[PDB]
Amino acid sequence: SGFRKMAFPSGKVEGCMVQVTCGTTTLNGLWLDDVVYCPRHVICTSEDMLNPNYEDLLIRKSNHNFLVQAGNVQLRVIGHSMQNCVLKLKVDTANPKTPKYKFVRIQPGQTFSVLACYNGSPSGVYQCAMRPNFTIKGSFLNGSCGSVGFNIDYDCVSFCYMHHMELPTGVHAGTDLEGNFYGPFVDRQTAQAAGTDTTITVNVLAWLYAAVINGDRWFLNRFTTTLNDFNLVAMKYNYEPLTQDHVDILGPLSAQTGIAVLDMCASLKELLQNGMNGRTILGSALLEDEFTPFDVVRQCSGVT
Amino acid sequence: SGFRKMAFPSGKVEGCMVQVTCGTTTLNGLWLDDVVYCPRHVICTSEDMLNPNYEDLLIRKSNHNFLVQAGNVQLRVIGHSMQNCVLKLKVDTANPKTPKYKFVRIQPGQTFSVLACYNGSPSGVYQCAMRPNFTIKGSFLNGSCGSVGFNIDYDCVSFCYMHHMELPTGVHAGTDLEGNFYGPFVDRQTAQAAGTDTTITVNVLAWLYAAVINGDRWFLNRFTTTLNDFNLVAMKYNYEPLTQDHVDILGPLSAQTGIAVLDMCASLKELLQNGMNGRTILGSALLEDEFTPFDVVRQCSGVTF
Ligand SMILES: C=CC(=O)O[C@H](CC)C(=O)NCCc1c[nH]c2ccccc12
Repeated sequence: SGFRKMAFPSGKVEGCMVQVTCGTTTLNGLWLDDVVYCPRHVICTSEDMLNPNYEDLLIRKSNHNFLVQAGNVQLRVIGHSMQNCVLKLKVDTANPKTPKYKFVRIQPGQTFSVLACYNGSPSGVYQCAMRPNFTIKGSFLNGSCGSVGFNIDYDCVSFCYMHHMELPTGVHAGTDLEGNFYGPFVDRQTAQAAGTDTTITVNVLAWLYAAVINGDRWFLNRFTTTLNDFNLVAMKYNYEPLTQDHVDILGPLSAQTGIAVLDMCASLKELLQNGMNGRTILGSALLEDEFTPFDVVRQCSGVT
Repeated sequence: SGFRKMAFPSGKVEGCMVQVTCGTTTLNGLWLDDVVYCPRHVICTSEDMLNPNYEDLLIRKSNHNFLVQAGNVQLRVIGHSMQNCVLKLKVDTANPKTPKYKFVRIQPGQTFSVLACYNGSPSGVYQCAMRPNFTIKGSFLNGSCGSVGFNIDYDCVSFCYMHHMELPTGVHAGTDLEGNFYGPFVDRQTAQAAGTDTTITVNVLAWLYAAVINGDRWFLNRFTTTLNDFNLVAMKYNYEPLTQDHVDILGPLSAQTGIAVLDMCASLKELLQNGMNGRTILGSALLEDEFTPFDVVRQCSGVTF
């Protein structure tokens, strides 16, 4: 029993964290084989922040203006490329603690663990979702830049996010490990707008199934609903559209509880109409959208 | 910026997790130097668990009825003692990945990270607190027994909890690593239930400070109070008393926001009576008591391990 926002064991990633310094600027880098990936804004001074020309800033740097530091050891830089918004420093030593890994670009709604770090030193680990507006609600102070997000699946670490910057709202923006930003953001200190955020409908439905599996049926009712009629009520609450794809995905969790997806859509409709009236579901006084169908299947037993 | 239930990096502990099997029973063990610590109920079958005599059950076992497994490698058991409710298997090989560590008994209200494991394999990590009723709200399925709780302080892992068993109300009971149970529970298949739980007053105050630091100020008011007046309101809502010591502990967070503790106690007083009137604090409808003052200070400073 029990349900808890559970991050992956941070061990395989801690072994890849390094410190990258460029003049006075210092943030975190990921060290995999002989390469160190980090946000390219390491090469910006306080003046360059507003309208930086990265190619011009970078053609002015040699390898020896990049101090990579793996704990106590200094690492020797022997090459520097730039891919999109990440700097790729080549180093003389391949990371002995390189895990089995791939790079993946996740979609909005999907969850990852974050390993928050300061000076190539890990401080904490927590679970996040890519919001529909492409931001993440993270915990990140100054120096946390280049902290990475990841899933682990069978000893294979899937790096999906690198932290670049905080927005005036207090939410967080970053790139995939190929340096392509998530959302319409750029590594510039120009005012950029955090798009209007929605609740991830499919993740709430999964988390209701999770409550049924942990022995709570109190929120259910005898109604059904057409996919369309739900979405028309859903969107009135700033809930993301539910697609036929979201429905197919929830099939396994519907089957294991014998509550068809659109019955569960009705339970939610009513939950939105009413609130909780002093009850809680899985320990929460509002509806949690940061648990995916996959997440629920893993954490929750086959026994209902 | 931002605030998150944040656990310690699990890597130093991941290196210590192993699989302990005794006949058909299998749960998780902690491997530090040449010793493997695990719940002693590994030596019990489902029949024995009704009223087990552990000293008699254990005098029946030789070292060769204990299969310790560090990933693929088999560890050879060369000695077995007991200590309270933990079994201590001695092994032929000292764990090369043994971190700097102590064993410590935490108080109710204080927090630790848990590394959930199934078959000596770590699956996930989360933060929880020792509740006042000595239970913990964890996520544990069958085979998660011997999963450990810990804090990290600089390089030093402080192991504080070992998972033994789940209770009727779906909360969790366990020992410190010296095998002394937290709360009035026994390692036995019997009728045991969690006492009436209280909300950890000092941790809620800390988490309100955390909200003020992250911009949420709507709950503040110009009104103050005295410890005693508040404690009468606390006790009414199944909230733990607030002591002069809890107040001194909140000193740093009061100073950094210039909201004296009893000002903040007034905000809470009112929050308890009059509701949150729709609004949320740090994206929560309820008042969160599973963040300590230390926890708050650390996350809003950024100190590393
Ligand atoms: C690593 C800092 C972090 O994650 O958080 C801080 C405070 C929350 C922050 O505000 N980040 C902005 C860093 C940044 C954005 N664009 C830039 C262009 C040049 C140099 C720096 C930047």
